[PDB]
Amino acid sequence: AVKKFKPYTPSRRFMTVADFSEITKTEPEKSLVKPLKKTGGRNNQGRITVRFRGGGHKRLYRIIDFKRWDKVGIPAKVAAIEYDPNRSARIALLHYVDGEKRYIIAPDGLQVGQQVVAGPDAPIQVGNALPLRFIPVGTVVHAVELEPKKGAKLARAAGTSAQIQGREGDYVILRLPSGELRKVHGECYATVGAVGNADHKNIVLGKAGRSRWLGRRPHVRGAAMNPVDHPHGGGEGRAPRGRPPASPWGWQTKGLKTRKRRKPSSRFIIAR
Amino acid sequence: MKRTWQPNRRKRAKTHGFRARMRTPGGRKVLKRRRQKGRWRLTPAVRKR
RNA sequence: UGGCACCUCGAUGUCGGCUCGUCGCAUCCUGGGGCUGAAGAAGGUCCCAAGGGUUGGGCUGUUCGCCCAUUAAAGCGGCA
RNA sequence: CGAAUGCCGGCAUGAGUAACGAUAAAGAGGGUGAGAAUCCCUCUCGCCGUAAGCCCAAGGGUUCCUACGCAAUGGUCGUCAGCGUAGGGUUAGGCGGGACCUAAGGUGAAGCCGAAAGGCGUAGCCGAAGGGCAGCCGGUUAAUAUUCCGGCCCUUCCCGCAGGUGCGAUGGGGGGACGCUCUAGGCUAGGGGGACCGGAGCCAUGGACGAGCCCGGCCAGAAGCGCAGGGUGGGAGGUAGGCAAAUCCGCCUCCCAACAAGCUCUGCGUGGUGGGGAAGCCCGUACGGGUGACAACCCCCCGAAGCCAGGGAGCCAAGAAAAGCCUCUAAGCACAACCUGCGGGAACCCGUACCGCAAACCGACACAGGUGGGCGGGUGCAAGAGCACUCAGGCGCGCGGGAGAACCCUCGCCAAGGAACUCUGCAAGUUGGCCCCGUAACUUCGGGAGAAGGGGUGCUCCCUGGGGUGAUGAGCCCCGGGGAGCCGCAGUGAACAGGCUCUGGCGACUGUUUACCAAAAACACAGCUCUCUGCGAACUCGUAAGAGGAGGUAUAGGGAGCGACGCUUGCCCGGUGCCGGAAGGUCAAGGGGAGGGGUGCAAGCCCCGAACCGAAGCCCCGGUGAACGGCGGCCGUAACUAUAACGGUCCUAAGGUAGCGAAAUUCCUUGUCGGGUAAGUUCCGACCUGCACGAAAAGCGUAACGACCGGAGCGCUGUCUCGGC
RNA sequence: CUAGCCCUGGCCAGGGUGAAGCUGGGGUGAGACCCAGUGGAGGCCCGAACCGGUGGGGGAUGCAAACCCCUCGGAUGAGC
RNA sequence: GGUUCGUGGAGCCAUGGGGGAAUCUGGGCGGACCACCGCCUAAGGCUAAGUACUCCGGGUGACCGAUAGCGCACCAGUAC
RNA sequence: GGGGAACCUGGGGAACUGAAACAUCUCAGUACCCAGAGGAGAGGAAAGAGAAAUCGACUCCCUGAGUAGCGGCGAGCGAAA
RNA sequence: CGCGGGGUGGAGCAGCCCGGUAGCUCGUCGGGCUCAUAACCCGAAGGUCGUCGGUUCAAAUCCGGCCCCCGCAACCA
Ligand SMILES: [Mg+2]
Ligand SMILES: [Mg+2]
Ligand SMILES: [Mg+2]
Ligand SMILES: [Mg+2]
Ligand SMILES: [Mg+2]
Ligand SMILES: [Mg+2]
Ligand SMILES: [Mg+2]
Ligand SMILES: [Mg+2]
Ligand SMILES: [Mg+2]
Ligand SMILES: [Mg+2]
Ligand SMILES: [Mg+2]
Ligand SMILES: [Mg+2]
Ligand SMILES: [Mg+2]
Ligand SMILES: [Mg+2]
Ligand SMILES: [Mg+2]
Ligand SMILES: [Mg+2]
Ligand SMILES: [Mg+2]
Ligand SMILES: [Mg+2]
Ligand SMILES: [Mg+2]
Ligand SMILES: [Mg+2]
Ligand SMILES: [Mg+2]
Ligand SMILES: [Mg+2]
Ligand SMILES: [Mg+2]
Ligand SMILES: [Mg+2]
Ligand SMILES: [Mg+2]
Ligand SMILES: [Mg+2]
Ligand SMILES: [Mg+2]
Ligand SMILES: [Mg+2]
Ligand SMILES: [Mg+2]
Ligand SMILES: [Mg+2]
Ligand SMILES: [Mg+2]
Ligand SMILES: [Mg+2]
Ligand SMILES: [Mg+2]
Ligand SMILES: [Mg+2]
Ligand SMILES: [Mg+2]
Ligand SMILES: [Mg+2]
Ligand SMILES: [Mg+2]
Ligand SMILES: [Mg+2]
Ligand SMILES: [Mg+2]
Ligand SMILES: [Mg+2]
Ligand SMILES: [Mg+2]
Ligand SMILES: [Mg+2]
Ligand SMILES: [Mg+2]
Ligand SMILES: [Mg+2]
Ligand SMILES: [Mg+2]
Ligand SMILES: [Mg+2]
Ligand SMILES: [Mg+2]
Ligand SMILES: [Mg+2]
Ligand SMILES: [Mg+2]
Ligand SMILES: [Mg+2]
Ligand SMILES: [Mg+2]
Ligand SMILES: [Mg+2]
Ligand SMILES: [Mg+2]
Ligand SMILES: [Mg+2]
Ligand SMILES: [Mg+2]
Ligand SMILES: [Mg+2]
Ligand SMILES: [Mg+2]
Ligand SMILES: [Mg+2]
Ligand SMILES: [Mg+2]
Ligand SMILES: [Mg+2]
Ligand SMILES: [Mg+2]
Ligand SMILES: [Mg+2]
Ligand SMILES: [Mg+2]
Ligand SMILES: [Mg+2]
Ligand SMILES: [Mg+2]
Ligand SMILES: [Mg+2]
Ligand SMILES: [Mg+2]
Ligand SMILES: [Mg+2]
Ligand SMILES: [Mg+2]
Ligand SMILES: [Mg+2]
Ligand SMILES: [Mg+2]
Ligand SMILES: [Mg+2]
Ligand SMILES: [Mg+2]
Ligand SMILES: [Mg+2]
Ligand SMILES: [Mg+2]
Ligand SMILES: [Mg+2]
Ligand SMILES: [Mg+2]
Ligand SMILES: [Mg+2]
Ligand SMILES: [Mg+2]
Ligand SMILES: [Mg+2]
Ligand SMILES: [Mg+2]
Ligand SMILES: [Mg+2]
Ligand SMILES: [Mg+2]
Ligand SMILES: [Mg+2]
Ligand SMILES: [Mg+2]
Ligand SMILES: [Mg+2]
Ligand SMILES: [Mg+2]
Ligand SMILES: [Mg+2]
Ligand SMILES: [Mg+2]
Ligand SMILES: [Mg+2]
Ligand SMILES: [Mg+2]
Ligand SMILES: [Mg+2]
Ligand SMILES: [Mg+2]
Ligand SMILES: [Mg+2]
Ligand SMILES: [Mg+2]
Ligand SMILES: [Mg+2]
Ligand SMILES: [Mg+2]
Ligand SMILES: [Mg+2]
Ligand SMILES: [Mg+2]
Ligand SMILES: [Mg+2]
Ligand SMILES: [Mg+2]
Ligand SMILES: [Mg+2]
Ligand SMILES: [Mg+2]
Ligand SMILES: [Mg+2]
Ligand SMILES: [Mg+2]
Ligand SMILES: [Mg+2]
Ligand SMILES: [Mg+2]
Ligand SMILES: [Mg+2]
Ligand SMILES: [Mg+2]
Ligand SMILES: [Mg+2]
Ligand SMILES: [Mg+2]
Ligand SMILES: [Mg+2]
Ligand SMILES: [Mg+2]
Ligand SMILES: [Mg+2]
Ligand SMILES: [Mg+2]
Ligand SMILES: [Mg+2]
Ligand SMILES: [Mg+2]
Ligand SMILES: [Mg+2]
Ligand SMILES: [Mg+2]
Ligand SMILES: [Mg+2]
Ligand SMILES: [Mg+2]
Ligand SMILES: [Mg+2]
Ligand SMILES: [Mg+2]
Ligand SMILES: [Mg+2]
Ligand SMILES: [Mg+2]
Ligand SMILES: [Mg+2]
Ligand SMILES: [Mg+2]
Ligand SMILES: [Mg+2]
Ligand SMILES: [Mg+2]
Ligand SMILES: [Mg+2]
Ligand SMILES: [Mg+2]
Ligand SMILES: [Mg+2]
Ligand SMILES: [Mg+2]
Ligand SMILES: [Mg+2]
Ligand SMILES: [Mg+2]
Ligand SMILES: [Mg+2]
Ligand SMILES: [Mg+2]
Ligand SMILES: [Mg+2]
Ligand SMILES: [Mg+2]
Ligand SMILES: [Mg+2]
Ligand SMILES: [Mg+2]
Ligand SMILES: [Mg+2]
Ligand SMILES: [Mg+2]
Ligand SMILES: [Mg+2]
Ligand SMILES: [Mg+2]
Ligand SMILES: [Mg+2]
Ligand SMILES: [Mg+2]
Ligand SMILES: [Mg+2]
Ligand SMILES: [Mg+2]
Ligand SMILES: [Mg+2]
Ligand SMILES: [Mg+2]
Ligand SMILES: [Mg+2]
Ligand SMILES: [Mg+2]
Ligand SMILES: [Mg+2]
Ligand SMILES: [Mg+2]
Ligand SMILES: [Mg+2]
Ligand SMILES: [Mg+2]
Ligand SMILES: [Mg+2]
Ligand SMILES: [Mg+2]
Ligand SMILES: [Mg+2]
Ligand SMILES: [Mg+2]
Ligand SMILES: [Mg+2]
Ligand SMILES: [Mg+2]
Ligand SMILES: [Mg+2]
Ligand SMILES: [Mg+2]
Ligand SMILES: [Mg+2]
Ligand SMILES: [Mg+2]
Ligand SMILES: [Mg+2]
Ligand SMILES: [Mg+2]
Ligand SMILES: [Mg+2]
Ligand SMILES: [Mg+2]
Ligand SMILES: [Mg+2]
Ligand SMILES: [Mg+2]
Ligand SMILES: [Mg+2]
Ligand SMILES: [Mg+2]
Ligand SMILES: [Mg+2]
Ligand SMILES: [Mg+2]
Ligand SMILES: [Mg+2]
Ligand SMILES: [Mg+2]
Ligand SMILES: [Mg+2]
Ligand SMILES: [Mg+2]
Ligand SMILES: [Mg+2]
Ligand SMILES: [Mg+2]
Ligand SMILES: [Mg+2]
Ligand SMILES: [Mg+2]
Ligand SMILES: [Mg+2]
Ligand SMILES: [Mg+2]
Ligand SMILES: [Mg+2]
Ligand SMILES: [Mg+2]
Ligand SMILES: [Mg+2]
Ligand SMILES: [Mg+2]
Ligand SMILES: [Mg+2]
Ligand SMILES: [Mg+2]
Ligand SMILES: [Mg+2]
Ligand SMILES: [Mg+2]
Ligand SMILES: [Mg+2]
Ligand SMILES: [Mg+2]
Ligand SMILES: [Mg+2]
Ligand SMILES: [Mg+2]
Ligand SMILES: [Mg+2]
Ligand SMILES: [Mg+2]
Ligand SMILES: [Mg+2]
Ligand SMILES: [Mg+2]
Ligand SMILES: [Mg+2]
Ligand SMILES: [Mg+2]
Ligand SMILES: [Mg+2]
Ligand SMILES: [Mg+2]
Ligand SMILES: [Mg+2]
Ligand SMILES: [Mg+2]
Ligand SMILES: [Mg+2]
Ligand SMILES: [Mg+2]
Ligand SMILES: [Mg+2]
Ligand SMILES: [Mg+2]
Ligand SMILES: [Mg+2]
Ligand SMILES: [Mg+2]
Ligand SMILES: [Mg+2]
Ligand SMILES: [Mg+2]
Ligand SMILES: [Mg+2]
Ligand SMILES: [Mg+2]
Ligand SMILES: [Mg+2]
Ligand SMILES: [Mg+2]
Ligand SMILES: [Mg+2]
Ligand SMILES: [Mg+2]
Ligand SMILES: [Mg+2]
Ligand SMILES: [Mg+2]
Ligand SMILES: [Mg+2]
Ligand SMILES: [Mg+2]
Ligand SMILES: [Mg+2]
Ligand SMILES: [Mg+2]
Ligand SMILES: [Mg+2]
Ligand SMILES: [Mg+2]
Ligand SMILES: [Mg+2]
Ligand SMILES: [Mg+2]
Ligand SMILES: [Mg+2]
Ligand SMILES: [Mg+2]
Ligand SMILES: [Mg+2]
Ligand SMILES: [Mg+2]
Ligand SMILES: [Mg+2]
Ligand SMILES: [Mg+2]
Ligand SMILES: [Mg+2]
Ligand SMILES: [Mg+2]
Ligand SMILES: [Mg+2]
Ligand SMILES: [Mg+2]
Ligand SMILES: [Mg+2]
Ligand SMILES: [Mg+2]
Ligand SMILES: [Mg+2]
Ligand SMILES: [Mg+2]
Ligand SMILES: [Mg+2]
Ligand SMILES: [Mg+2]
Ligand SMILES: [Mg+2]
Ligand SMILES: [Mg+2]
Ligand SMILES: [Mg+2]
Ligand SMILES: [Mg+2]
Ligand SMILES: [Mg+2]
Ligand SMILES: [Mg+2]
Ligand SMILES: [Mg+2]
Ligand SMILES: [Mg+2]
Ligand SMILES: [Mg+2]
Ligand SMILES: [Mg+2]
Ligand SMILES: [Mg+2]
Ligand SMILES: [Mg+2]
Ligand SMILES: [Mg+2]
Ligand SMILES: [Mg+2]
Ligand SMILES: [Mg+2]
Ligand SMILES: [Mg+2]
Ligand SMILES: [Mg+2]
Ligand SMILES: [Mg+2]
Ligand SMILES: [Mg+2]
Ligand SMILES: [Mg+2]
Ligand SMILES: [Mg+2]
Ligand SMILES: [Mg+2]
């Protein structure tokens, strides 16, 4: 869902925040499996390289499990569901019999106390992780490895979900959240389900302020700056682009494709 | 009318310090001429404890 | 309103208003006066004559101008 | 050398002129001294008091104290000084740093990269107002004191003796550990009272020897006690995780315990014991010393934003690390070793003066500026760190004396009128606190509201209802209600405290901005669309290494434009851009050599060079507008005129839809009608021949907001008539 | 100095409005919903410190190479 | 890239890339190239002297003489 | 391992100016940066020069020569035997 | 009063640049079709190519002045 607020103040008239029903019982994180001092700062050694980043609430990183193939077989009871402030999606804190606890980017439908596991064996069911190729062609899964043993990467952004279309020799075809069709190695694990909190997309920040809470600094439009500063700037009294819309740097911003052609990654993909 | 000069020992010993000049290849050259020139102070005077 | 560009570009601050005026007469008024398509009363026009007067408002940055309300009259123009 | 607004130096002119640095204010009698408004003293007077007063940090560095002095520095004087000379003065295991820890960031064995300088970078190291860690009250000096001394109380190290125990790591684990807003229960600093306790004294001018006036009624403190509250389940089995191992943590299962009790740890009382302790009077340069005292040191009431504290509740934007400290076991060692008692020794380096919202710091000056933290009393005003007065404390600002013109500044008042002032009611007024009536359109239901506009507000006596601390009564504090009555011109009696309506433009809104002429209708902004990006992402910085993106992964990242919200966002891809086109034309090195040439007696050695195979780009075919952009001319027609729904004809890629419209866009133009005014180039409503509006360089609206810009009116006024004191 | 961001600390008197949630009542087949009360939200409101710097006046060889006075803006936040 | 040589008929000496021998009847040079005729032995290394400079010491001057001469004749690279 | 006024070799390497504009060219391989060398450094016994069947390691001075040449054949630059 | 385009039968365009002929659509006029009109079919007529001069053997067409119509310009002042 999502809560709305009675307009007892502007900037509240439209604000809405994700409710935390399935936020189980939590608030504080497990101080072992995470957290980690999270190095905040909006640029590389020296200069800034990603404009409009800075300030905004403190944060402790949650070292979450991205390769479940580690503990094959060893199962786990889902202890609870926590709020992680570093990712759209919610996370699950689970207790393995092994005695080791880990956090798992939590899927939708996942219930506390319920159980799960990883490995070829594993049953096709919400939360269990299997090598792609042992998954029922046509069953949506999330958290997906790209190249075997190289960790999880596709679908893990709340409501995100990949889907098996078929398989060829080694690979299985997948439709990532981008509609794009791609082939991935059978060995790559993927954990069945489909992430959760598919509502995130429906929060309305409401006020300029909240965008700073998240840590997003005000964004200056090009058509506001001066020639020296940007390709879109000058003469004023407002003004149309006067040239194909460009970036601060000079490349066309609407249209101009940027994926480099001669890439090895192709030969494995078929359109977006 | 807060001005340009707001004294700060550390800031000063750390910025124009003797060890500072040595660290950089440009720092060295400063001293080098400061010596050649015959200055009584190679680095700025600023103490502590 | 312009033309010329003669002193001033090691600087001669430009509209308008306010303040303070002072000069001119090609007199708006008040004084004389000739004429008159001047019965009277009003005027018209032209000749002497500034001595002194030459209102308050609405609209506009305005100067000008259009109005409101009066007046004996509600002058025009020079003084960077 | 006369000139270069020449260069260096000197000395003039203005000029005995402007000034002498906040309008907080001075006056007198003594002192001293060659000489004093200006220095010491005393008595009056005035100013600061959420200070113009105390304590701390930075910075400054001897400016501290004292004895001599006054040429110069002090915007005057100087017998004074923060000035000259000289001499003293800054005393720790417990306070702050270092012999402890880690943050961002530095540096940096490996290892990576660079023409050289040099750039990265794992572990470690450095790095702090953050963590950790053992002290309070008094007395003392001219000047230092949680350091010196007194009383009381702690901390580690080494050795020794007695007693427990598998002891032991830089490794495992636990803890340290953490947000914001609102809060409870107790305490404390702190304060107000007192019919009670202790006090030198006073009855003054009409009155009072009175439960009168006035001063003061505490502070520190181990053990044990209490009184608050913080912490934490004990067992037994297993065990494949915590990268060795564990008897430890972490998991399963079963016993007991279970909004607790128990063991712990703080704070607060009390505590052996120690210390202080006014007024006033007397000496007295200074500004301390006695006396008061064998001082008393008790009772209430108010009470923290501070303590118990890792306490609790709610919320989302979801809130450091490392050591100390416990515990678990490794190599080791088990005569070691730790742990606990108790003794005895050992306990370093640096800072410590003084100014410190300022005459000793940053502003060239004893510069009306700027500077982080804590304490900051009392009464009153509804509250308060506000305002007025005043404690303690500290000041009258380092030129004065007279006068009583113009003129300037700052301030007060005003007849009648009231904005007639002016670009504009600019400025100044008006209004202003709190309690109670009572409030419209419009609205996104919140708002508009403190709308507007009203009345009350002082003091005296009576009656009476509730709170808190005692106990359910007394007193002491804190919230009310009703009833009579007094006095003034006036009762938030002074000081702090909105002028108010109507209607337009722009931007939705709180925010940002040209530090030193613009705060805005500009920027930002939630939100909307477009486009790139499948992850060694795209983009950005970088020669590279590497890094930001991101320990992110399409409900996410980057780029662009518009810019809450409502209703909408027409038509045109001809030219340009970007996307898609395994065909064609063109196309460079290169491949290939038809064939020609220079040389040699030749084998040869050397040069050229046409077919034809040869990319991307371009040409060519298509697409695409919240991609750059564009979105017609001329004639003719209807029951009077007028217009023109209709037509004819050129022209295009297509020929501006809705909606608005003399507008932030209208030249002619003070367009023409209405409305407001006695009068209206502006203003509001209309109309449209829109010089030259128009749909995300968005279009038209829009409740609410604007120190934004425009037009009315009410109130009130020296803005003005018209000045005056 | 000034701009931004990263690490670690600190600061914001006193008033006012009163959201969601709760609790009870009402209502219904069960609801939504409607009341009170409790509750404490918010780039909410009045207003000191604090951060600003709106309008006017003074200052213009200044107290000052941007200052003073009255008057205004924000003031738990995109806060200092 | 160097040489006078900036493509020029562009050689010679260096090379970054590519291809890639030979051992003296081997191999480079004589300004495209070839043939004669000459010259010289590349792909390892070292080597006095004559040459340059003058912080330092000394000698002289049709050199300066305290605004000159070094910025400093003076406790100056100081004070500021 | 670092220093030393200049001098020296090497690794890099400008611009104003000149061309009475400017772009090749010039200013210049100059300024400056970097590394190294020492009282010097560099170079040095020939796969040299060049027309004489000639010279005979390198370095430095004078000539040759502002010649030969180079060159928007402009400005100007400029050898060796 | 700068610079550019233009003015062709009743309407609106082409012809002109590379001088010798003036073409197109509509309308106009006659005939047809229909009871009739429009539509439709057949046929026809219709223009000093602004105007005054000039170049040539010859001008709409090439040159110059005048006039009128449209587009852009009129700025620092
Ligand atoms: Mg938490
Ligand atoms: Mg940790
Ligand atoms: Mg750096
Ligand atoms: Mg913040
Ligand atoms: Mg954004
Ligand atoms: Mg923007
Ligand atoms: Mg701009
Ligand atoms: Mg820049
Ligand atoms: Mg540009
Ligand atoms: Mg532009
Ligand atoms: Mg414009
Ligand atoms: Mg698609
Ligand atoms: Mg300065
Ligand atoms: Mg600093
Ligand atoms: Mg004239
Ligand atoms: Mg002039
Ligand atoms: Mg002059
Ligand atoms: Mg002058
Ligand atoms: Mg004037
Ligand atoms: Mg006359
Ligand atoms: Mg007469
Ligand atoms: Mg008048
Ligand atoms: Mg007006
Ligand atoms: Mg006059
Ligand atoms: Mg002369
Ligand atoms: Mg004078
Ligand atoms: Mg005078
Ligand atoms: Mg002065
Ligand atoms: Mg004077
Ligand atoms: Mg003074
Ligand atoms: Mg006196
Ligand atoms: Mg005296
Ligand atoms: Mg005085
Ligand atoms: Mg005194
Ligand atoms: Mg006395
Ligand atoms: Mg007070
Ligand atoms: Mg304060
Ligand atoms: Mg003062
Ligand atoms: Mg200090
Ligand atoms: Mg000083
Ligand atoms: Mg001294
Ligand atoms: Mg003394
Ligand atoms: Mg003395
Ligand atoms: Mg003196
Ligand atoms: Mg003085
Ligand atoms: Mg002075
Ligand atoms: Mg003096
Ligand atoms: Mg003093
Ligand atoms: Mg002294
Ligand atoms: Mg001690
Ligand atoms: Mg201290
Ligand atoms: Mg030691
Ligand atoms: Mg030591
Ligand atoms: Mg250590
Ligand atoms: Mg250390
Ligand atoms: Mg670190
Ligand atoms: Mg190193
Ligand atoms: Mg480094
Ligand atoms: Mg360390
Ligand atoms: Mg702490
Ligand atoms: Mg600390
Ligand atoms: Mg410690
Ligand atoms: Mg300590
Ligand atoms: Mg204690
Ligand atoms: Mg002292
Ligand atoms: Mg003491
Ligand atoms: Mg002691
Ligand atoms: Mg102890
Ligand atoms: Mg023992
Ligand atoms: Mg034992
Ligand atoms: Mg043990
Ligand atoms: Mg053992
Ligand atoms: Mg250990
Ligand atoms: Mg230990
Ligand atoms: Mg540990
Ligand atoms: Mg919490
Ligand atoms: Mg409490
Ligand atoms: Mg007390
Ligand atoms: Mg008390
Ligand atoms: Mg009190
Ligand atoms: Mg009292
Ligand atoms: Mg008392
Ligand atoms: Mg008391
Ligand atoms: Mg009493
Ligand atoms: Mg009593
Ligand atoms: Mg008594
Ligand atoms: Mg007594
Ligand atoms: Mg008594
Ligand atoms: Mg007695
Ligand atoms: Mg007595
Ligand atoms: Mg007595
Ligand atoms: Mg008496
Ligand atoms: Mg008393
Ligand atoms: Mg008393
Ligand atoms: Mg006490
Ligand atoms: Mg006590
Ligand atoms: Mg247990
Ligand atoms: Mg066991
Ligand atoms: Mg184990
Ligand atoms: Mg193990
Ligand atoms: Mg307990
Ligand atoms: Mg206790
Ligand atoms: Mg205690
Ligand atoms: Mg006790
Ligand atoms: Mg005692
Ligand atoms: Mg006493
Ligand atoms: Mg005493
Ligand atoms: Mg005496
Ligand atoms: Mg005395
Ligand atoms: Mg005594
Ligand atoms: Mg006694
Ligand atoms: Mg309390
Ligand atoms: Mg508090
Ligand atoms: Mg509290
Ligand atoms: Mg606490
Ligand atoms: Mg808590
Ligand atoms: Mg508790
Ligand atoms: Mg062993
Ligand atoms: Mg022992
Ligand atoms: Mg012991
Ligand atoms: Mg002991
Ligand atoms: Mg000791
Ligand atoms: Mg001290
Ligand atoms: Mg001290
Ligand atoms: Mg002082
Ligand atoms: Mg002090
Ligand atoms: Mg201050
Ligand atoms: Mg302070
Ligand atoms: Mg002070
Ligand atoms: Mg003084
Ligand atoms: Mg000073
Ligand atoms: Mg002073
Ligand atoms: Mg001052
Ligand atoms: Mg000063
Ligand atoms: Mg400040
Ligand atoms: Mg301050
Ligand atoms: Mg207080
Ligand atoms: Mg009292
Ligand atoms: Mg007070
Ligand atoms: Mg009262
Ligand atoms: Mg009050
Ligand atoms: Mg005050
Ligand atoms: Mg006051
Ligand atoms: Mg009193
Ligand atoms: Mg006093
Ligand atoms: Mg003071
Ligand atoms: Mg005094
Ligand atoms: Mg004064
Ligand atoms: Mg003073
Ligand atoms: Mg009076
Ligand atoms: Mg009054
Ligand atoms: Mg009056
Ligand atoms: Mg009156
Ligand atoms: Mg009036
Ligand atoms: Mg009136
Ligand atoms: Mg008026
Ligand atoms: Mg007026
Ligand atoms: Mg007027
Ligand atoms: Mg107005
Ligand atoms: Mg005003
Ligand atoms: Mg009033
Ligand atoms: Mg009033
Ligand atoms: Mg209402
Ligand atoms: Mg009212
Ligand atoms: Mg009232
Ligand atoms: Mg009274
Ligand atoms: Mg009764
Ligand atoms: Mg009562
Ligand atoms: Mg009672
Ligand atoms: Mg109480
Ligand atoms: Mg009562
Ligand atoms: Mg009566
Ligand atoms: Mg009365
Ligand atoms: Mg009354
Ligand atoms: Mg009052
Ligand atoms: Mg009132
Ligand atoms: Mg009052
Ligand atoms: Mg007031
Ligand atoms: Mg108010
Ligand atoms: Mg408005
Ligand atoms: Mg308007
Ligand atoms: Mg705005
Ligand atoms: Mg709008
Ligand atoms: Mg701006
Ligand atoms: Mg500002
Ligand atoms: Mg400004
Ligand atoms: Mg301003
Ligand atoms: Mg503003
Ligand atoms: Mg929108
Ligand atoms: Mg790059
Ligand atoms: Mg974006
Ligand atoms: Mg996007
Ligand atoms: Mg915009
Ligand atoms: Mg807009
Ligand atoms: Mg197009
Ligand atoms: Mg296109
Ligand atoms: Mg196309
Ligand atoms: Mg293409
Ligand atoms: Mg070829
Ligand atoms: Mg070829
Ligand atoms: Mg042949
Ligand atoms: Mg032949
Ligand atoms: Mg040959
Ligand atoms: Mg191609
Ligand atoms: Mg072509
Ligand atoms: Mg248009
Ligand atoms: Mg119109
Ligand atoms: Mg109008
Ligand atoms: Mg209008
Ligand atoms: Mg208007
Ligand atoms: Mg009218
Ligand atoms: Mg009016
Ligand atoms: Mg009208
Ligand atoms: Mg527009
Ligand atoms: Mg437009
Ligand atoms: Mg459109
Ligand atoms: Mg558009
Ligand atoms: Mg509009
Ligand atoms: Mg509006
Ligand atoms: Mg605002
Ligand atoms: Mg600042
Ligand atoms: Mg800024
Ligand atoms: Mg901070
Ligand atoms: Mg409420
Ligand atoms: Mg029910
Ligand atoms: Mg309610
Ligand atoms: Mg409620
Ligand atoms: Mg409450
Ligand atoms: Mg607020
Ligand atoms: Mg406000
Ligand atoms: Mg204020
Ligand atoms: Mg404070
Ligand atoms: Mg101001
Ligand atoms: Mg002024
Ligand atoms: Mg003036
Ligand atoms: Mg306000
Ligand atoms: Mg406020
Ligand atoms: Mg050439
Ligand atoms: Mg060359
Ligand atoms: Mg050859
Ligand atoms: Mg090669
Ligand atoms: Mg041979
Ligand atoms: Mg060769
Ligand atoms: Mg060769
Ligand atoms: Mg030859
Ligand atoms: Mg040879
Ligand atoms: Mg050899
Ligand atoms: Mg040698
Ligand atoms: Mg010599
Ligand atoms: Mg000699
Ligand atoms: Mg001489
Ligand atoms: Mg000299
Ligand atoms: Mg010398
Ligand atoms: Mg000498
Ligand atoms: Mg060296
Ligand atoms: Mg070189
Ligand atoms: Mg140049
Ligand atoms: Mg040139
Ligand atoms: Mg030029
Ligand atoms: Mg050259
Ligand atoms: Mg040598
Ligand atoms: Mg030789
Ligand atoms: Mg030359
Ligand atoms: Mg002309
Ligand atoms: Mg015609
Ligand atoms: Mg016919
Ligand atoms: Mg017919
Ligand atoms: Mg003809
Ligand atoms: Mg002819
Ligand atoms: Mg211009
Ligand atoms: Mg202009």
